[PDB]
Amino acid sequence: KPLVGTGMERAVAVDSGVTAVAKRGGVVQYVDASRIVIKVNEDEMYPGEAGIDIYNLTKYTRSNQNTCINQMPCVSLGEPVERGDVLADGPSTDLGELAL
Amino acid sequence: GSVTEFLKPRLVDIEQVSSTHAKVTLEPLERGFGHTLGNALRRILLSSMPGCAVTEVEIDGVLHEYSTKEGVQEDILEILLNLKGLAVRVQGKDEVILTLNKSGIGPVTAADITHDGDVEIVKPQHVICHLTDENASISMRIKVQRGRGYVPASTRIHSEEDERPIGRLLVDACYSPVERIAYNVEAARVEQRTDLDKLVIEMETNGTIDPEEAIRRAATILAEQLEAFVDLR
Amino acid sequence: GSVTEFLKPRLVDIEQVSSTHAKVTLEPLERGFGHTLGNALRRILLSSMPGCAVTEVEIDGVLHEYSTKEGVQEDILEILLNLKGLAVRVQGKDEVILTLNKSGIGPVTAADITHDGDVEIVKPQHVICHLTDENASISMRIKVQRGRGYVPASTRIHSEEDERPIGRLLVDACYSPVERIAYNVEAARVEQRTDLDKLVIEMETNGTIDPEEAIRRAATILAEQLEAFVD
Amino acid sequence: GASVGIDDMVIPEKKHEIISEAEAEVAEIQEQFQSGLVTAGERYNKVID
Amino acid sequence: ILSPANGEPIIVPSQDVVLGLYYMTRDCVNAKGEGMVLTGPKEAERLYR
Amino acid sequence: EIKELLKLGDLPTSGQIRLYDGRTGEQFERPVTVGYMYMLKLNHLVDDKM
Repeated sequence: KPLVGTGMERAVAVDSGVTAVAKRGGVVQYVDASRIVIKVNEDEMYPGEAGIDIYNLTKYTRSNQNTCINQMPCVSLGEPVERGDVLADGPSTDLGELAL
Repeated sequence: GSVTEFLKPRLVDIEQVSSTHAKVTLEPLERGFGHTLGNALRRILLSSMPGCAVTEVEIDGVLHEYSTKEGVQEDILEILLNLKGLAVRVQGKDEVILTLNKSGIGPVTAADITHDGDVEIVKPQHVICHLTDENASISMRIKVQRGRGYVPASTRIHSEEDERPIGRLLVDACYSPVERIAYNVEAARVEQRTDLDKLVIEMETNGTIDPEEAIRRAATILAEQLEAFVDLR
Repeated sequence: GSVTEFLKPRLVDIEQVSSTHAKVTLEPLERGFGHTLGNALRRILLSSMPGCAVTEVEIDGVLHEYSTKEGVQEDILEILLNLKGLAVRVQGKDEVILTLNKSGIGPVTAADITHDGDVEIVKPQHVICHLTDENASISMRIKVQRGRGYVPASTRIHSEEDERPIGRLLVDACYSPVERIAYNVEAARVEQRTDLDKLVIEMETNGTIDPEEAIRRAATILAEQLEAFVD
Repeated sequence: GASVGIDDMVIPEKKHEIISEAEAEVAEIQEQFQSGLVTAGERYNKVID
Repeated sequence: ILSPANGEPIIVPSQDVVLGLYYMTRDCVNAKGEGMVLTGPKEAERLYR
Repeated sequence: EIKELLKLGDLPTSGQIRLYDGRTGEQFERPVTVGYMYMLKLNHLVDDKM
């Protein structure tokens, strides 16, 4: 992360699709380098639904400029999350902040 | 008479602030001898100190280090990077194979490495990886050697006489065991010369080398190098 | 291969453009070792080599540094410069007084110094002063002592109790018999790796000792200092 | 070992008073133009000068 | 060594050499060792080093 | 504000400290401006240009 920043890094990282943003709040039922399974909260759960969200991170995929696209999980097992919270940092991203 | 002769410097005491930080005190010294000897020792210690480092890593379930394993929170590349910073002390040989076996939820650290008689772990609780799946078993084979300086992968892969089987990941070796050296020359009160000086060297290392042994090795290396100038054809 | 073994400079050559000026080239050396060796040798040669040099000058008829003597056309400071430029080799004693007295038209050389039988003059033809007056006599005493390093007269102005009588002018030290010591590190190419350093050392002694002898003495001094941590 | 620092570029202590007097003169010229004594072009040239 | 366009020299120090020479060839007022007399450039180099 | 933040830690308020030459060890004549700066690596690889 940049030691001296402007505070716009979080907005750029969140708005861009490189990072993984939780759709609904809940707890991290299962965390892994490849996939993340999060159990949504009771209130946010739709009727007649299992109640889990699966995010499949893209690992070591080529870009248009022959670079590497890597997503690393940023949450631990059992850590509660809310809507709009970053789950996995994308390329050049540190804890939801742009890291060029 | 007195001007022709020189006083003999000597190590007076060794201070061990922590397992890594240490202080070495040398006295007595002349006016300008300290600023020369301490600088030479600092330059020698930063580059020419032998130490042990990890070279090759073998994982049963991993073909190439650019992939991922089920049950581990970090990538194989992250695991290799963590293993690069591992500090071990090996005596009697320069080639040791260690086996790590772990299973169950929780962090996997250097304490899980099987303990042998020769190789010892300076930092037992050095975090290596994390297992986030109950039914996840991780087995690793770690190859450690002894050397000097920093040897990148590009120079080491030059020796391709024997083909490396797929799954033997190569990591950069940082054999240097000394991270920070800071010398300071101040006044010393011995007898009533009122002109002697003493040198204090603060050493910040990985804990795999004795500061006295490091100082002795550096002095021996400098003496061996200066033998050529002493001879002078 | 082994961590204990180290590269040593086997190509060692000496070029002698003169009896005083010499250049020693050593190759190859470990990466960065040449800089440490050159710096240590330069510092030892500059401020750690014992030698004999003039400490103070007593002049008859002149009582202050800014005073002027009609007999000698050159000023007092020029005479002091010429006297301090002389190199004297002294053995068997530390401090020695040399009395000189010349009364004649022409230059004054170091060969006119009274031979005490112990000290030696490397350059008897060194010019000391020039006097134009016919009936003029230049007589003085030179105190030469053995010490180490450079001790400028500003630092030696303390403890004036030994120089209380007037006429004892302080002169620059120049005890160390090393002038124009330079070290340079260049790239050396042997086998595959060429990060090794080649060291070039330029020396210009005052004539008392050979530059190679002075380098050997400095290396011996460093080894004797470092013997405390050996094996 | 020359280097550039934030305090190396010293700012004169009399700059603020020069700016204050210049802006006071500018305001006086503007109010005089508002009085109609000096046209727009002349007051603009005077302000520039 | 000389530019054919005008004849002026083309090999001139630009950024760091001129700064080093300017710093070296500068005179202070109360610098260390001021007022002494040296026998030549070699003595000056020995003193500075 | 920057000076106050520097004074909060054990650092000089001027922002310039005194270093020593690595090769020689002699003191630097003047203090230099040393700090932490964000550096970016451009997409111009030298091995891709030869």
